[PDB]
Amino acid sequence: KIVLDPSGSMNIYLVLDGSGSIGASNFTGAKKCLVNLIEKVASYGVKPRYGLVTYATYPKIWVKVSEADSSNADWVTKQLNEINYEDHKLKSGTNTKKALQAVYSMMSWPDDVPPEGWNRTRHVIILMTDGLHNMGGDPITVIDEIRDLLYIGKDRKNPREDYLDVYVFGVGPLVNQVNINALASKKDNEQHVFKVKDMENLEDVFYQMIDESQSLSLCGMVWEHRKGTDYHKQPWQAKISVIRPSKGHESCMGAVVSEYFVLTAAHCFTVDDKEHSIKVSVGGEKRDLEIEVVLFHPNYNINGKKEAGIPEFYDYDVALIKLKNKLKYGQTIRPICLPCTEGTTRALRLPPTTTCQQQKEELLPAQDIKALFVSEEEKKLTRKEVYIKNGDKKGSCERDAQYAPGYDKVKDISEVVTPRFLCTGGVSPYADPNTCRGDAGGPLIVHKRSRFIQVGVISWGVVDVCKNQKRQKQVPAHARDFHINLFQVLPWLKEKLQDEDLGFL
Amino acid sequence: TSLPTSNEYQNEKLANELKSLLDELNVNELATGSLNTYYKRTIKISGQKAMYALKSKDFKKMSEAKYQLQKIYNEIDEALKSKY
Amino acid sequence: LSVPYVIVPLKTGLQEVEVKAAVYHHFISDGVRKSLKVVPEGIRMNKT
Amino acid sequence: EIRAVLYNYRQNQELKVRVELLHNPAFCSLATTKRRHQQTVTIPPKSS
Amino acid sequence: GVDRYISKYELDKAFSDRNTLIIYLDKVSHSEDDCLAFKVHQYFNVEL
Amino acid sequence: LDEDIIAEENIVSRSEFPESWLWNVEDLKEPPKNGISTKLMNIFLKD
Ligand SMILES: *[C@@H]1O[C@H](CO)[C@@H](O[C@@H]2O[C@H](CO)[C@@H](O)[C@H](O)[C@H]2NC(C)=O)[C@H](O)[C@H]1NC(C)=O
Ligand SMILES: *[C@@H]1O[C@H](CO)[C@@H](O[C@@H]2O[C@H](CO)[C@@H](O)[C@H](O)[C@H]2NC(C)=O)[C@H](O)[C@H]1NC(C)=O
Repeated sequence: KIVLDPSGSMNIYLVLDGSGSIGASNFTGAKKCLVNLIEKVASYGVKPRYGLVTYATYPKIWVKVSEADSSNADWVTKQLNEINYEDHKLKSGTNTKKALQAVYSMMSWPDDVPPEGWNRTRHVIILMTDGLHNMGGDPITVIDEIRDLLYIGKDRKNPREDYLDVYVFGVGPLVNQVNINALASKKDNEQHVFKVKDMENLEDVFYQMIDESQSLSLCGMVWEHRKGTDYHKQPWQAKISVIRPSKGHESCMGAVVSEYFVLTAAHCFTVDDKEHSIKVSVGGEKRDLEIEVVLFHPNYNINGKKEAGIPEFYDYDVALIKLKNKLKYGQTIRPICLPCTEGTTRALRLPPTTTCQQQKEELLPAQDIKALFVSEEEKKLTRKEVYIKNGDKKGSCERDAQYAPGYDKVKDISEVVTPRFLCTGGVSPYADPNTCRGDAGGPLIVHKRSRFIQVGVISWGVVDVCKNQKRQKQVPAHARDFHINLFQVLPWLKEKLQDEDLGFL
Repeated sequence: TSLPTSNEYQNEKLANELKSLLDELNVNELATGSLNTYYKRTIKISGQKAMYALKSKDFKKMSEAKYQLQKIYNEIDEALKSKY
Repeated sequence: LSVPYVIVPLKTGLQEVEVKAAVYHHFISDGVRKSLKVVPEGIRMNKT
Repeated sequence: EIRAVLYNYRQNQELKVRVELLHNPAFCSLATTKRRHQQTVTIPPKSS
Repeated sequence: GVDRYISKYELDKAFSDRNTLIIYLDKVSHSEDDCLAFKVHQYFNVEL
Repeated sequence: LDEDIIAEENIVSRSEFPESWLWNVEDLKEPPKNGISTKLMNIFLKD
């Protein structure tokens, strides 16, 4: 497999066949597969040394692991994308043995003294070919020299089997399984052989080889493989149900933020709601998790202007729930990243000296921002893509609040719509779905650099298009939804969650 | 036009069911790569049965392969959840 | 039913033997991969 | 109205069945000697 | 609907085998008619 | 191949043939029903 450790030092050798047995369209699919892989690797925050080699009759080395540029993901992606199938088409042999000898030269140290960290270093080789090596000698004998040189499998006391992993991708229309199965590494319950049909559905391919041993707790990281369920697609997604006599059953959403804490709206609960009447289910288990206490925001007040004439006041509609027992992160249980944290800095691939304001600028520009929230359809979680109206139409998004039932004759718009609210919904630039009342409390999700950051919490909507418990049939276009900005309540979260050790800047 | 006859519609419904499982077959065969050798042995055996059943259009083999491929799919689903 | 085969060992050690079988008109198959010891000629002696 | 129940207790095989009510000169239905009252139905496994 | 229920085992059958339907009503008024309706579609294409 | 038989390559061989296995230890800490703990262990069989 492959271990993802932030303290790691790993060499990744990319060998790409360029013989006529491949074809241009399949060679491009080979490139698109590598580009997605390199991007997904950089999402974990690990910096390996990349080696890029294309070979036919003679190997051509593009990136050597000795260069400092080998640790640049974007630069290697640029080098790979520029490579063309007909770049060395006129030398269209298949001499894999020489290409492996070049890799052997890369890991080979000068003279007889290996640099320190040779056994500390992990080595990974990825080969793509048709299994029809026609030029040069046997390629397997170079593998034995690599096994010997790295002292792998040569000692019972220290096997070193986990320091080398070999994957082979069967590309091109015609392909030979026999030689490919011989080239690939063979380990118990580890996939190292891939066929032509495996080139589709890439997320499942990487799911088999990646081992998240030292990367379990990273925030905002999703498994998108086809077999995955709702919670593979939303690890932070938490379903919160409140059932209490007289009040009855009610359901809201929540987002995992730490081992003990889930973030959700405040208006879903009340001070009268007892902790035993609140049930939260993260991973989808039917075993409901017990809670300890609900931390309402100090400045929250639903009846702040009730005597003035306002029915409900949703300012600072956030709450932190502390679980009775701490969660154990996994493939279906992971937190969502929070703004102005070192984790968000590493998620956005920013230097450690990046400020909270610089992160604020990137997340919330004065424009329409692509985002999404979570909704339920027939007891199944589904994604709804929306736009945050932060540009010039931000005023028009706030103005549509006048059509909300119960606030039609309220004179002052700035009183009810506080700067905490982020405004979505509408038909411009594109149609944004409107939330059900059960969808309230969920996070407002933005996607950047193959990761997911939370920027808001679902608050309330102008028009309840999902009144009859169904969001069926068309609705007027001015139905807007409002969400609580995280930057406004950032001091309260930093104060409360500083004991969870999330690395606030 | 005239509506389809007795068995033509029924045979199509069964085929659509088999086609659906076959679309995720390559994914499931891949998913067993990190699982125990029991699954890898079981699914590749159950895979061809469905593949031959579709191109042969044999009702007997298409029915069995459907439930045979459905069972190993459920075994993989439980295996991945308990493996975490 | 027993199906005999004839083979010759070529190298010493716990070497590998694999056989497969498949039936027609049903997709039921089985395969057996076992290993047995290839021993060079000779015998044990416990001299003092 | 009469109800005919057909049981299939195979564990992995659904059955396409030709079922027919035959004519009787003492009872009236679509079943006559000329015109048979036949249907083709499918029973899921372990179901009726 | 209130005073109305259909079992899930009956509900999830859909077009494949729903020919006999079972609808449960918790009560029916005695003063005037209580009604309901639904569409039907032919999918077998047989006359008579 | 188009014939009505499983191809050889996809035939996967049984190879795990140890005589003895399941050398495990477990503690009965499950909720006692009439003082008797009910433990469930999902185990892989061998070939
Ligand atoms: C990398 O290589 C050495 C090989 O010498 C590995 O073995 C260790 O060697 C040092 C000094 O010779 C011993 O103190 C350790 O106990 C060895 N490790 C064992 C036996 O597991 C070692 O993995 C690495 N050396 C380091 C990290 O100094
Ligand atoms: C490599 O070759 C092509 C390149 O995309 C793809 O395979 C199919 O090739 C046939 C004829 O060569 C085309 O008619 C299809 O449109 C291709 N795509 C399919 C079937 O999805 C594919 O990417 C690779 N594999 C093979 C076997 O050709």
